[PDB]
Amino acid sequence: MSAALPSIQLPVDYNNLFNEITDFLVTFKQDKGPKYMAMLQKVANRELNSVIIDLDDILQYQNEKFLQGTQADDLVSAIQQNANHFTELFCRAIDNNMPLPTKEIDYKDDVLDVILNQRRLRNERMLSDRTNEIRSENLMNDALREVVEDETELFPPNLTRRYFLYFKPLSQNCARRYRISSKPLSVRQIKGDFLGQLITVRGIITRVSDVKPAVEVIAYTCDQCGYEVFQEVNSRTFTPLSECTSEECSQNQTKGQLFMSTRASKFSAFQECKIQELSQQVPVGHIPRSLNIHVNGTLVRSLSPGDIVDVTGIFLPAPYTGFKALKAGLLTETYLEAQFVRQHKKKFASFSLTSDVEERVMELITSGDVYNRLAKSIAPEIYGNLDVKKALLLLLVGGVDKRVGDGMKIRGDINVCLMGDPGVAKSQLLKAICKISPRGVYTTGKGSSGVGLTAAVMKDPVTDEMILEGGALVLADNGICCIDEFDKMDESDRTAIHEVMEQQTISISKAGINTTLNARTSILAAANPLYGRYNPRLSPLDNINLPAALLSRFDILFLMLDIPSRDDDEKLAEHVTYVHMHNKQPDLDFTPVEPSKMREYIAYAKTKRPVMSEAVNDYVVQAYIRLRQDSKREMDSKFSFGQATPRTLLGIIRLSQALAKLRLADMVDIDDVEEALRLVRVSKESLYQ
Amino acid sequence: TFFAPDAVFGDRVRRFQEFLDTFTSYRDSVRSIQVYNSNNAANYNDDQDILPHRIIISLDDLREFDRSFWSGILVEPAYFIPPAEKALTDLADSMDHPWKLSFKGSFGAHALSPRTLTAQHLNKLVSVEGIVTKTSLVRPKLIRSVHYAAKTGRFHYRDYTDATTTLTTRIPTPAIYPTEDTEGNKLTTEYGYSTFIDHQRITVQEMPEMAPAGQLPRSIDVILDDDLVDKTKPGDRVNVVGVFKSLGAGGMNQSNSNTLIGFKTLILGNTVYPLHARSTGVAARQMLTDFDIRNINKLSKKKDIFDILSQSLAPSIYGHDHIKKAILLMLMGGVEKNLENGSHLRGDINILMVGDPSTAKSQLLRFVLNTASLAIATTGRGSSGVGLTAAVTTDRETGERRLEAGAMVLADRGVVCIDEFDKMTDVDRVAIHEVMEQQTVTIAKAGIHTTLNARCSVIAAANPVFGQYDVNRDPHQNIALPDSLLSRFDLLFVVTDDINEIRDRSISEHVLRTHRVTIPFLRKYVQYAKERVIPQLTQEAINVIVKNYTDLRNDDNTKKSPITARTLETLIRLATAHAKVRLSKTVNKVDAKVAANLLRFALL
DNA sequence: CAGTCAGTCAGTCAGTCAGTCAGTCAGTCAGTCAGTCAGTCAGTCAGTCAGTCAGTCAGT
DNA sequence: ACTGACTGACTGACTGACTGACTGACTGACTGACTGACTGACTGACTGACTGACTGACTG
Ligand SMILES: Nc1ncnc2c1ncn2[C@@H]1O[C@H](COP(=O)(O)OP(=O)(O)O)[C@@H](O)[C@H]1O
Ligand SMILES: Nc1ncnc2c1ncn2[C@@H]1O[C@H](COP(=O)(O)OP(=O)(O)O)[C@@H](O)[C@H]1O
Repeated sequence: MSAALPSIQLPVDYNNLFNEITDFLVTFKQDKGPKYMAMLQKVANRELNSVIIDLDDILQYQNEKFLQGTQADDLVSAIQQNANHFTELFCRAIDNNMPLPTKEIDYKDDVLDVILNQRRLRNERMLSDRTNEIRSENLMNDALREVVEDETELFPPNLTRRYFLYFKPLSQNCARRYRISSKPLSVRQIKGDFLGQLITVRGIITRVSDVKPAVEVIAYTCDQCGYEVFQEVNSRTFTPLSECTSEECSQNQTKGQLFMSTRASKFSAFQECKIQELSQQVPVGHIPRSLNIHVNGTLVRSLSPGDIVDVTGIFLPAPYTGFKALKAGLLTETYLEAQFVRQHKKKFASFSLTSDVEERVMELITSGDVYNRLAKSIAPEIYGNLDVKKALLLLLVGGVDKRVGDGMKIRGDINVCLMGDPGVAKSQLLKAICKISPRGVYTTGKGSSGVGLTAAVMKDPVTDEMILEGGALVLADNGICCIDEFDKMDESDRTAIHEVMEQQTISISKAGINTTLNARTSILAAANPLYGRYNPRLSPLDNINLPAALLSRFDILFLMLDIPSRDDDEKLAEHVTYVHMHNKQPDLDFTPVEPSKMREYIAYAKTKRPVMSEAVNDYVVQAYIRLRQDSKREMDSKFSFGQATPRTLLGIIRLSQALAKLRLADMVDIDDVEEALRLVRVSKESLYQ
Repeated sequence: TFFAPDAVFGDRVRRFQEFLDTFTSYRDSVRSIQVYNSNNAANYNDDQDILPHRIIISLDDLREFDRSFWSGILVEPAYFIPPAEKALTDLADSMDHPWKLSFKGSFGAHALSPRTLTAQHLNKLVSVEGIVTKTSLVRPKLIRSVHYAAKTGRFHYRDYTDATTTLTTRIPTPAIYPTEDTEGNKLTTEYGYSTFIDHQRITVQEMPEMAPAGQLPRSIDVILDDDLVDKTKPGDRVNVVGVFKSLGAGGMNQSNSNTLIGFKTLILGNTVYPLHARSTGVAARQMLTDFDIRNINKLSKKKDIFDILSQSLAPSIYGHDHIKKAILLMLMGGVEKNLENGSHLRGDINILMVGDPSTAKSQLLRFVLNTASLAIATTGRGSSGVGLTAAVTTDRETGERRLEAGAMVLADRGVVCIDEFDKMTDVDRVAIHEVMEQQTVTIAKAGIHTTLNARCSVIAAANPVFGQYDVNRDPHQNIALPDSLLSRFDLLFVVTDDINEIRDRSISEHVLRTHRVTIPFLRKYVQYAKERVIPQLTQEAINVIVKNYTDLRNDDNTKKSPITARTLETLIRLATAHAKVRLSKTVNKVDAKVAANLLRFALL
């Protein structure tokens, strides 16, 4: 119609793009036979649910067709400009061809399979009945097919699907090889002129909610006519309906009445979260913003709170404005749909493959002297203190927990303090190791309140209700919780830490909580001595503001002295000035291991569980008789530290079991336990000079 | 023809055409914008295989061009702005779109604060300044739809308008978001081709430095537009020039009315300028003509300029050269080196004065508060929320917690001038321990655990413990804030009150003649010294600070206390800053000599 | 005579619940408005009569 | 054989009852509107608990 709602032409065609997308779907040989008959046959064999259609095979197909002749119609930019029509267009391009019968149905499979099977079979018999009727009423056969295909109501192919479909953006590598769709943007950068494209962000996830079902189509029954009246729901709120809308309970006097059912609808998981700004890509005087994300389908349960993530998705509107008196029409309030999630700091132990990984791991293993090299590698940009780095590698490894069938549980973990002041560069190690380990939270002294690092209760928006929002310690479990300035903590926080020293437990009896939440954390602390520093006139624990019970809960305690000495100063000055002169320290003859390959090594190392033996029983027992024997013949408040509790015995077996894993051997030997006794006797007792 | 417009509109368009072709700088500005976007488009269309559209017009010229057009704009602007915009789009289309204007002034005795705004100034052109609070969120607005049809394969089209459009009125016609054209076919919509244009509204309170004694404040609200989104963070000081429109039907429509007085008011557009304050907001917009950089190059190559600029910050203060040298070395600030895959290393300098009363220790910090840029002064208290944000947000639209920056976040790249440093309690001194080396502020209160950034520089001036006893008993706790706080600070200037007779003379005629090189050149020296260029350290300066540092340990560990590696790092920082002063590129032995002497006088 | 420990007030923080303001609503009732009608008024069209002319007959 | 006297037929003017348009009050109807509050989250003042800083008073 002209003159009201007029027309426009544009260069974009939807005619040959469908044909080209069919040709791409069939003939692609690069990755036995073709690529998508294998994966799509795997889908129809009912062992898979998602389909990843990348944006690299399309571009390589365009350079191949561009060099063969003829000219190929530009399709990649056509996806990148619109990116919403192509899921439905692409998916009805898939459904013409599918290798159906490749395996008979199992009996015990599922319920969604058997529902879609009965819909398909009933659809066939309905389609064959009418051509068994009209064909016997005469009076090439394409015409009779066109007769039957338009006098029969069917289940539409939007409902018999079983899978989902997800894109995947293109690298800088493939765009560099042949010469945009994924430039990593920030949340300030998203102008309001990207609505519809396919973009990429990065930030820290905060406040990820629960997973609860949301409806897509609703299936009623009519009870008299016998139909099944569907209804699609697009909006936030819907409304139920009344008497009927069929073609038999309509045009009659006596309409029926319909009521719903839940084993014939179609559900989908649903979960929303928020991205905060990364706080490194901000201007000078500003505050981090936020931007919502919906998540549908298979991609759910991959957004853990407190991470660094690279979400790529398309960017739609969703209608709302705020107060009614502020509206000007037709303000829209955007969100970000999710398509494919790629994390930095990949989390152990969510990996299985080993074959390609050994090409990098076996280089470190065949490099020779793996252990002291890795001990050199953690935070190389300081000088000195090889023993502290040596112990903190054993913090990052950890292990091994043990259930004894009661079931009372033992740890399983190491707890390390640091002492001395001020210029021994202790904060650099805390930022360092709370940057190497995934799931690592760095909290200062004050700082967090008592309710900041325990959980709290708050009302939840749209999904309901009353979830316990976690604190710092509940966030970082099975990780490392660095702590600055341990002396300035409020005393309630001290009892919280002492409750973490017994395993698993924080207990709350406040105004709305009776729970016992879990925490499997590891604690590294850094306490300062009494003012000013290190008087050998003053006794131990005189210059320490902490009770010796808390000294007993730490199996490993350190102290970093500060004594002026002539010889080390030139090495230290050449070290530091050698890096302000440049940006890399080590030379002659060493290279630092990159941290990603190191996390691959340590992440590989935690799947061993070594087993002790009988000679190490004798050696551990006799060494404990030594330490117990000489530790209690002093009994004074002197530089000696009494009284070598059996937590040192459990801690030294636990350090032996930790050192045995880096040999990757299940071969607990005497160099193991001898190394552990070396770190015990050298660990403390450094205050002699 | 839209409405086949009158010959009046032709008269305004022709006259403003004649003015715009009279003075010919504006044609060159349009040429600059057009060429810049052209060559940017050539880079984005040639290698891989932005600027807005508004011209700043000053109201100087129209007073000497036409009195009619001058006093025409400042009385009834809904009759005179759309013709001039039409003629400017005519010129810009003819030389090679909206093409709005600015009207930078010089305004006509409409310089009024929003205390005295209403209401006989209504529907004129008004300039308003004040504080910005409580800026809302940015939302996109829809203008043009595009629909794909099925199955005939034709796109479609629709427009939308509002009341916050161009400044006239129009008989309104709403229009349903379309679906199911004639004849009956499903219209599946699209995105990516349908346009969108941003929208944001902020409110303005009058100035507290201009306000009356104590009364409630009264405030108005401003709507912004496409190319004016996100200029002003809340807390700035903002000049707004716009049109004081009054839209809405004020309860005269339906009888037995509530909302007793209608006719809500606002301001449209147009040209939000942020301006300099005494304590918040950057002043780095200061102009640098070629005459000025030619003069900087003229004075740049002498051999006494550190001793000239030493005695420049004291026009009326006797003595204390080494303090002045330390303050210039603070204002240059060193260089910031961030490592690869590690943590950065700190760049600036932190200074504590301590000494007897009546020693011009408080007079100096106001002078550093004036000459620098982004100075923020905190005296005494303090708690709560200097180093933090306190998170007190009660956002009305939805349950959400925002942050409201204190004094430490807001003074980024700046100078914090704290007075009476002993009166601070230790609970805030925890936050000063967090700022002065870690350079980050972690807040995990209720809440949202964050890690923002703040990298300020600190000057303090504390009193002695009891009396003026700065030399009498011992240096061991005449100050008594032990001990890490003594180590974080780089320099410890210890100022005494010696009595003499020649000193009484030299003080006397100075103070007497005061009652009866220039700084607005000096800050233009400073910012050009700051942005260009960073130096690198060279081989000639390592051995001086190595020998000097082993000297200071082996002997100053026999004299005084304490010495850490932080002294070595501050030696490197003062070397780099004194290299920045002479506008060089490399590092000479001269720098290590000067910084060595400053640390000798500072410690001994 | 000086350090210290413990008691003690004070400021600040989290929990508590009663007003408060915005959004929705159904019933009814009233205010206007349109459909009803009735009376008016001019135009118009069929019946009816009178005049005039052509045909026809009779008289010279 | 022609002419006047009479005669039917046509044709024009007169007569009135029908026909079509026009526009002021009367009342149902129908839809605003506001009164019927109701609901529900949210916000703002009240109040106790606690932890830190000050100072007497105790002890080396
Ligand atoms: N061995 C060393 N190598 C390099 N830098 C050092 C070394 N020892 C001390 N430093 C310097 O001393 C500083 C120590 O400060 P930091 O570790 O941030 O907190 P803290 O003072 O509490 O240890 C670091 O900034 C570092 O530059
Ligand atoms: N060297 C000096 N030359 C000139 N004026 C001085 C000098 N020293 C002190 N003053 C005077 O001292 C006053 C400032 O006192 P100040 O020492 O800053 O305060 P406070 O010690 O309380 O911080 C000024 O008015 C100034 O006139």
